[PDB]
Amino acid sequence: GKCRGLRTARKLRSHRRDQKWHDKQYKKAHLGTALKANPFGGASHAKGIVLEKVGVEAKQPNSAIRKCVRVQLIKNGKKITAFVPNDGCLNFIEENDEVLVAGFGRKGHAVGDIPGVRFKVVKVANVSLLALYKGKKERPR
Amino acid sequence: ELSRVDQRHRASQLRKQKKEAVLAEKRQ
Amino acid sequence: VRMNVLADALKSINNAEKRGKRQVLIRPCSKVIVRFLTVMMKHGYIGEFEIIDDHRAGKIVVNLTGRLNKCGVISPRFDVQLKDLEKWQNNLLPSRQFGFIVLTTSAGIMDHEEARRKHTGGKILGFFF
Amino acid sequence: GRMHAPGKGLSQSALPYRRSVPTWLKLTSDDVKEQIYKLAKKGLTPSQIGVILRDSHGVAQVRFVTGNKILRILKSKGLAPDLPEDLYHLIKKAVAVRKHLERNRKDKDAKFRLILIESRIHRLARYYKTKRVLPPNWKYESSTASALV
RNA sequence: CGGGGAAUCAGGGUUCGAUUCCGGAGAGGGAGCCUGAGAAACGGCUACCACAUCCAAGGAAGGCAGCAGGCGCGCAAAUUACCCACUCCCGACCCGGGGAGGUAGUGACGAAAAAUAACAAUACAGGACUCUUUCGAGGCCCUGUAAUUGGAAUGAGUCCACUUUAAAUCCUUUAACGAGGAUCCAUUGGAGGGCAAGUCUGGUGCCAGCAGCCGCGGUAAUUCCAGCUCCAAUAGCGUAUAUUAAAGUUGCUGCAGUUAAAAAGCUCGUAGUUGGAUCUCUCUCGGCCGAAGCGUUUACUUUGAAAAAAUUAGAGUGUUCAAAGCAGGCCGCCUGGAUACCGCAGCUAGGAAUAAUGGAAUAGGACCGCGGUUCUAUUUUGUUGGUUUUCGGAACUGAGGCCAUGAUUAAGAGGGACGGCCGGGGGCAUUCGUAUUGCGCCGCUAGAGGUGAAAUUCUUGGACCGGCGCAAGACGGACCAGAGCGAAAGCAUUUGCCAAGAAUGUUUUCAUUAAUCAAGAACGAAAGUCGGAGGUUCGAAGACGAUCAGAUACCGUCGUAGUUCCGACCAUAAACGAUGCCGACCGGCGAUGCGGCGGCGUUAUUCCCAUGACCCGCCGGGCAGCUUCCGGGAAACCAAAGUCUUUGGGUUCCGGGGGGAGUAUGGUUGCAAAGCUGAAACUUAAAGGAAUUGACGGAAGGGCACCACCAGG
RNA sequence: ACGGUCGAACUUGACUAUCUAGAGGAAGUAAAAGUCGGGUUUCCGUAGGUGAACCUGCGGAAGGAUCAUUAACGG
Repeated sequence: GKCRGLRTARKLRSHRRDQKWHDKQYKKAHLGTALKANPFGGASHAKGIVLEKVGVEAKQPNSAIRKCVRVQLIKNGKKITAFVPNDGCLNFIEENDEVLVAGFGRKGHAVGDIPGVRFKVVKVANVSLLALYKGKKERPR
Repeated sequence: ELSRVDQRHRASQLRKQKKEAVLAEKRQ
Repeated sequence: VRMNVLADALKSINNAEKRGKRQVLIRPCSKVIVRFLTVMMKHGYIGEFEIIDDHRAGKIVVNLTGRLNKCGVISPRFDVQLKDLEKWQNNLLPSRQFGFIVLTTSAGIMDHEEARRKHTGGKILGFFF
Repeated sequence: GRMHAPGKGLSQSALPYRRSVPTWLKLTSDDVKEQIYKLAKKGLTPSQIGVILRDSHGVAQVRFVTGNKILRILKSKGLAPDLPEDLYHLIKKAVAVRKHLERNRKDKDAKFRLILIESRIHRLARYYKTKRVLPPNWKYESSTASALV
């Protein structure tokens, strides 16, 4: 079993940290290899340039084409794919456009039908997609 | 990346390149 | 090997109480075991016993009254201060009305209530209820 | 259980409660002590002396009659050996196993049992060094062991 | 950067702390200085390095990680405002100065208070009290629909003035104006489940899309897009990300390791951790007390004094309440501005259980007196020079008396002895047995082999078969068991030799010498690799023969490495009980193996006495079995996988959803093969474990039928 | 000005680490309906067969469905 002596403190804490390294979330947070593979680089949001528009095919039980965008982030040059949520909202996006992107909700994990998309478009040309969709504001170019 | 001083050297190199691009664009 | 003879004695008492028996033989004997049984006897929990005095470590046969639910040891014998006795009696005891932390202090082996009365702390030995 | 075996046996002596010398034993402590002295002069370990005294002379326990145990009497008069009895027997056994392994090289079990005997020798040597019975510079070495016996 | 501290939290904990208080460091990077009480100072100097300003081209001048401000960077952060009035600081100083600091501006970081309407009369509508058999009849409240009315109260704003202040602004105080629903109009998300609230209507038709997850959408969509309605919070509400609780999914409290992820092949062993009983204050100096030693030293526990404020907790106090603040209250007085907590380490004084440790066993041991040797007394030899004053104090010593003189007992802990045994335990030599193969000779025959059939192959030069022999290497059957031995891998012909070993027996000896073990070390099936020997059988590779719409595994003949021995390597197995070791307790029963004990009897042709073989019991350690509603468990089941939320005997290894992957890389070992250690990106909503029914069987048995057959029309 | 001291930094080779242009090679992807077309109970470790899978050899497991017989042995 466990050691329960009055002098077993360093054995307990050493075994604790060694088996702490076997925790998946702990190893994601503390090893520092997931943070450098993360394109946002420990940021809630990133801002990039639209490279192209992509139709991503939905996974097996669902049949749909999800309108996504290949973006290159400004601060590190990495390339990501971001989902444009509502219907007709890809038409508000043009090529070589300035776009604010956030994660999609599962912390770097792909969500739902879309294979390999962790990000969603929040703002297009420094105006929100919500205000464009609801028709509150107009978009410059 | 490793080697804190070499990481700082890489950051300084990227700073120099981006600043050179900025000054090249602004003076025109 | 056999370490902590108090743990063996308390486990034997618990196991034969759970079985419904009337007498328990526990070997070896010690002063700590006799003091623990004296404390546990004064609260009417166990009954009265004989120390079979062989020339080795003795034996004890203790009568059993059906009033015991659980008698137990705490290993290791942690240091308990009066500021920390409330947490121990919250952790180990089923209720605030009954149950007993036995502890050894420089005033002797006693209960947590007598330790509060005499304003002493010590090292924890057990609990019974 | 055993130190180096899987066995957990119960073969051992059981002294009685009675520590008093039996009334039929008409031997004083001095007679038993001189008997121990002459048996040691014949040359016997205290186990052998105790067995001879128990079997033939009717002495149930030496320390119940004389008050003192055999090796302390031998040390007090001065016939105790320099190395203890059990350590001597272990070293002798190790020497015999080493001789067998010198004769027979492929005997792996003899090597294994020799390793166990050396472990017991080192344990006893450490214990005797703690009790200042052996000198602190004492050591068991592979080559010069048969010289000690 | 470190602390004070912060978020979260039952208890334990996890995480944060660049950030106004304390400490440190540095002014683009390094380096060297001057002045000075104080600097290796940068709103000082001198260089070099990197930047960069003005040039008349010789020269000159730089340092916002101060306040504003700008560029750049980014997901990410405010005015090139006013004042030294408050707080303080500097100076030669009541006077001057302060982008310290204060005041405004920006400010949905965050926190506190708090509008968006209330009421009355009527028309319906409920629920009550009284009277009535009931229906009903009323004077009692309540509710909204009010496509019904009615005046009253208002703050938002507009805006004189006072108050505030350095001057203002704001707040407060106040004239005047300012409210009927088309207004002075409240949003953000959602309505299948989790999770509160529509099977509404229209549109779309696996599209567009929704959907954290499960899922919805392929023509009746409770899920998309809208309308209506409804639900939650509400001046706020979404979303992304870091973190905390949920997570007893990191487990000290408090998890797991038979079958679900998981115990090392096995043993030894160092560090580490843990470790059986046992033992109930005084002699000298000073006024019954103070000083001096303590007492083996600790660990523990209680107390005391030190631990900055702020923050936390908390006392008082109507900031109009509150968050706050440290103020305030009474007719010049009365007052407050407490207190608690503040690990650990360090002090300090009591307690002595628990846990370490010690004091006498070559007795150069305690307590007393009896003497010597050496070094010394700082005063009594009025003043002295003195050889001597005496006395008293330290260390080495010789006997003596004295102590009840001095050794807890002997663990259902361990080691070592001794005894009679016991076993496929190991090593070496030796003995035997058959079978197979090869060979020789003799006999008689045309077949023999192999297969489901064949074929390849051998063969009248005489195969196969039968007999007599010889040799070679292999292997030790049946006896052989739920029997035994060994740490495991494993171990079976005779005899001899060699050293081991368990168990049992002992009124033997030692006396804690122990358990589990990082590092390290021996052994480790088969296969495989190096050298030598030998090759009977078998036999991976390989060569043939068969077999088929498409067969290249199966089958048969031959056969190489190997299989065997010796010496070196390798260290892997479903190396299994898919179950760490040591210790304790909790039901029962009789078989077996070894040892011991007690026995009435049968047998060694009745045995003359013990001894062997049986028979009946008992004890100890074993290999196992049966039985049980002991208790557990997801269960199958398990006397342990029990004594677990009534959770702590000691200790080692080791798991944390499925894959990538025991892979890459690095290190290390190895001749090699490979062994040990061992990731990440990325991907996934599952994978798994136990049980429970039985569509369907190309599963099997039966029965029935001229809408089935047989014999026929 | 010689000398000493502290010492920025400069030059040369090695060890490197990072930033930044590249002829070429090997690829994959979107566009061409263009041309031709039976065996296995389930495994483990090692070795061979073309790498893996799979098969075979050697040694191991069950994590694989036990019916029937068994009291005499003395003359």
